[PDB]
Amino acid sequence: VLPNPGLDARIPSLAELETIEQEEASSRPKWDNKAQYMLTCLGFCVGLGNVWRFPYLCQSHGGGAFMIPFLILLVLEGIPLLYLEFAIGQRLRRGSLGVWSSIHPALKGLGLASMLTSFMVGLYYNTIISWIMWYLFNSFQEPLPWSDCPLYVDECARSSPVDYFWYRETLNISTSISDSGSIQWWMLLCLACAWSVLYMCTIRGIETTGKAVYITSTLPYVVLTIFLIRGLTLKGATNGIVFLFTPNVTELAQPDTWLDAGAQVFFSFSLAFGGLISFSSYNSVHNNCEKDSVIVSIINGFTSVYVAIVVYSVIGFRATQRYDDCFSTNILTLINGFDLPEGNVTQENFVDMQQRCNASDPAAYAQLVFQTCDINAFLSEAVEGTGLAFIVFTEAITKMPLSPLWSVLFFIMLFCLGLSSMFGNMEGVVVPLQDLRVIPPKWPKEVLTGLICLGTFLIGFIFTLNSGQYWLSLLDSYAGSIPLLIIAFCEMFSVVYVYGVDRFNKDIEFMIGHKPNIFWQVTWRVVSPLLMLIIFLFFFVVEVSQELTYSIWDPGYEEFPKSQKISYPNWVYVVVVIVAGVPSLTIPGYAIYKLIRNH
Amino acid sequence: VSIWLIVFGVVMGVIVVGIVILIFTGIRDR
Ligand SMILES: *[C@@H]1O[C@H](CO)[C@@H](O[C@@H]2O[C@H](CO)[C@@H](O)[C@H](O)[C@H]2NC(C)=O)[C@H](O)[C@H]1NC(C)=O
Ligand SMILES: *[C@@H]1O[C@H](CO)[C@@H](O)[C@H](O)[C@H]1NC(C)=O
Repeated sequence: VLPNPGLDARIPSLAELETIEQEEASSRPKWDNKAQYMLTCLGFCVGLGNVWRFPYLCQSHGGGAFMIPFLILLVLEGIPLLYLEFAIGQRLRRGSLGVWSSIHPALKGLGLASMLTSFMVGLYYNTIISWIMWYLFNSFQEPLPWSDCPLYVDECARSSPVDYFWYRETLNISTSISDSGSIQWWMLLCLACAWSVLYMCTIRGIETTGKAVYITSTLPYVVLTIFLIRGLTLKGATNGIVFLFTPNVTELAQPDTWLDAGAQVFFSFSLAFGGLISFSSYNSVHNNCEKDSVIVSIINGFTSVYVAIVVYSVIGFRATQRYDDCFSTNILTLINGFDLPEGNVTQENFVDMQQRCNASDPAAYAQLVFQTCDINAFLSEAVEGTGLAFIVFTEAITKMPLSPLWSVLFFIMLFCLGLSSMFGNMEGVVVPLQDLRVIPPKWPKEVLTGLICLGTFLIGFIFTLNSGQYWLSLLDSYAGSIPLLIIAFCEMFSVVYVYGVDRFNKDIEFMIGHKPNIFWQVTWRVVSPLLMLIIFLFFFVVEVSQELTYSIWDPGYEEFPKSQKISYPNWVYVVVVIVAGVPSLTIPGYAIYKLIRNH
Repeated sequence: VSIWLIVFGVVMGVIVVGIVILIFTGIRDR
């Protein structure tokens, strides 16, 4: 619809696509099976997000009610944009920078942003995998090292050993972002191991990953299943599940609900990164990409809830343990206070016995101190993000027979999830570079892959500093925000108003021997564009409704166990502009440069 | 001996062997 001339030349012709696949047998990679493509795309969607982000939002945002919006944006935007990404990659036979540059030269900014976004997300996801494999190496000790207090550190004596193994034994965390220190050697060692394991899998390319993706996408499901049948035998598991699916219909009427539900569909589908487009561009020209986008989204909606069932089974067991232990302490207090026979006082008659004791001896009873015991309170102690893996799941595992085994299986699963996600992000950084021909066409792709691995490894030394966890919680908070949505809005816009949906549906007709149903057309025209905008308007209604305040550990001061929280320094807005404005202003920024280089 | 370190060593060994053979096949393309 927008008048771009010469566009036809930028793209290969439909008559020429029957002959291009018998000559791109050389000089372009190819999938070995269809299973190898579907498993590499499921792996990219599935990750540590749906482990410690999706389950938390599913409960915090109206529980059962939150599912309604999630599914709404999932089918209104997730599937529609996914299809558009698979189809445009299979048609134009290039990666993300290739596709947008052809649709129109000034659209080069889209690829630049997608490449900048993939570099920043993969920079911090490989520090999280660094931490996961530090906990996997420490999983070969009958009394797991987060099981007991170091003889006892007052800091560790307060809170718990688990809270001590993470902030001190593993992080050596500071009390502020203004407090950086020395590279934690063991942390650096684990960072090396993470980038090394990634290079071996992505050194050659989709070919090498093609083998790894299978296990990195299979192992997780097998282990997740083994965990469900174990989780549902641990007492209190149902309490947690019921807790996850209690519907708060009032939370539907909130602008903060639909933004997170919106941002989750976009990160959960790996959209606006570009890796997906590159993966699709290696299929046959006559591959059904309409049936592939429906199968991958169906598995992503089922996996999302299936992992939430496994997470809240452990949250329910861990809270049922806490509650019972506190109740037992309260009972022991009474028995010790009144020398009552053991077994005389029980969880059922504790209240009446408490009254009888107080009646008999009010002074003595007055001296007695009893803790508050509410299963709901323990249930509502669930942490969002790394805390759920390193602080909640690690502590529930220590209270389980065959403890080390369960810990091991739990860390290989998270490792596999993270690593499959990394394949996608690496695809998003390497392919654009070759589009820019950065690597000498002499140096093999492995050289470029290693360069990328070693360059991102050296920048990841910021997260091995004592303040490295405060940097990662900031980057993570501003790595998948508006930029991802912004890129996603312009990919949709560029396919419909610049390249024209007419060519798209026609090209769809050419590949799947049929044109898409009214659904696709309508969503790609109003449903998606309009819905994304209201998510874009919510961001400046919620991000502005918040403040730059981050939690700190601070072994001393205030209450060590209490989550002490402080504001951010004035220079952090420079970092947020860099992690937000930079990947959102190259789309106009390159489009203003190109429109004044010609004129 | 900080078992974790021993686990780190063995894991690194497997990865380095894998990347070595991978780059080997990289030059082994005739
Ligand atoms: C869902 O949760 C919200 C938040 O707790 C509830 O809103 C509360 O409603 C009561 C009764 O009107 C007020 O006293 C509270 O001050 C409200 N809290 C907030 C933060 O607004 C809401 O009623 C709940 N509803 C459902 C359907 O579960
Ligand atoms: C890091 O560990 C060293 C000891 O190895 C300690 O002196 C330092 O205070 C720690 N830094 C923080 C912020 O925990």
